Amino acid sequence: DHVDLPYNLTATKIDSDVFVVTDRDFYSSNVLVAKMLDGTVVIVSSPFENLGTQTLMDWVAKTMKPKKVVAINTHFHLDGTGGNEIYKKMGAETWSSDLTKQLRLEENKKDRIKAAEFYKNEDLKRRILSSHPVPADNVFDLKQGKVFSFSNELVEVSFPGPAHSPDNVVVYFPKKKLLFGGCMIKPKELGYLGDANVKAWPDSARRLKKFDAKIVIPGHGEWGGPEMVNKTIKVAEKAVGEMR
Ligand SMILES: O=C(O)[C@@H]1C=[SH][C@H]2[C@@H]1C(O)(O)C2(Cl)Cl
Ligand SMILES: [Cl-]
Ligand SMILES: [Cl-]
Ligand SMILES: [Cl-]
Ligand SMILES: [Zn+2]
Ligand SMILES: [Zn+2]
Ligand SMILES: [Zn+2]
Repeated sequence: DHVDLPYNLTATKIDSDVFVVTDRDFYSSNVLVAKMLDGTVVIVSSPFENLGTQTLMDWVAKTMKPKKVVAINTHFHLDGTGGNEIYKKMGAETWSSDLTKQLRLEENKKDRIKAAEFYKNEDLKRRILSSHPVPADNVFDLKQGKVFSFSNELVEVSFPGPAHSPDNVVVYFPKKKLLFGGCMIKPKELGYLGDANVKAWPDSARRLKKFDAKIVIPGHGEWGGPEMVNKTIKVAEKAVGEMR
């Protein structure tokens, strides 16, 4: 059961006050939206650009009516920082690691038109170039992580080590037993390897086994239970082996 939104987003209820919003135009990217017991809404990751993000925020506004929104970037890629322009414009409080902010600014130095070449889809290319990704307004030291407390309901952000990217963090909701693992959760294949640390990935994923989690949410594709971590570890080990 899902609700269809503008620009090919879909919202699925996966629990009480917990939804996954998926951007099916841009690699089926997952965005977690969780309403805290005290009414604060927490958003993890983002759609790639301004139309998807505005659609997301409209739906959050209508269906949850929050007084406060906290948005947490999972890494510097567009499924991660692409929502910041609109989150900030809508009044949300945007957070990321210091390294994530740094890499986002670095990536922005690059020539967009030469960079966005690798879409081929003219409609998507125009949407991409009409957005201009910015870093979060608030930062924490990567290796220290960050803990939010919303009337004693906790949201924990931590760095398990480099894997999909040098800066990838996970977000854990203890009361709801929910882990958003993002793009280091890769149960079938590793995907985009450009910013990846394949050698370090198996131990980085092993660090996620400690979480008491009934649900694990990956950056792309269908979510699952704690077995998502086990599969990832095996996929990561296979790659290390093949490349020696
Ligand atoms: O490995 C991933 O996480 C993904 C594979 S395709 C897509 C996504 C991403 O890195 O955001 C691109 Cl390369 Cl745009
Ligand atoms: Cl800019
Ligand atoms: Cl803290
Ligand atoms: Cl308690
Ligand atoms: Zn549908
Ligand atoms: Zn990524
Ligand atoms: Zn991704």
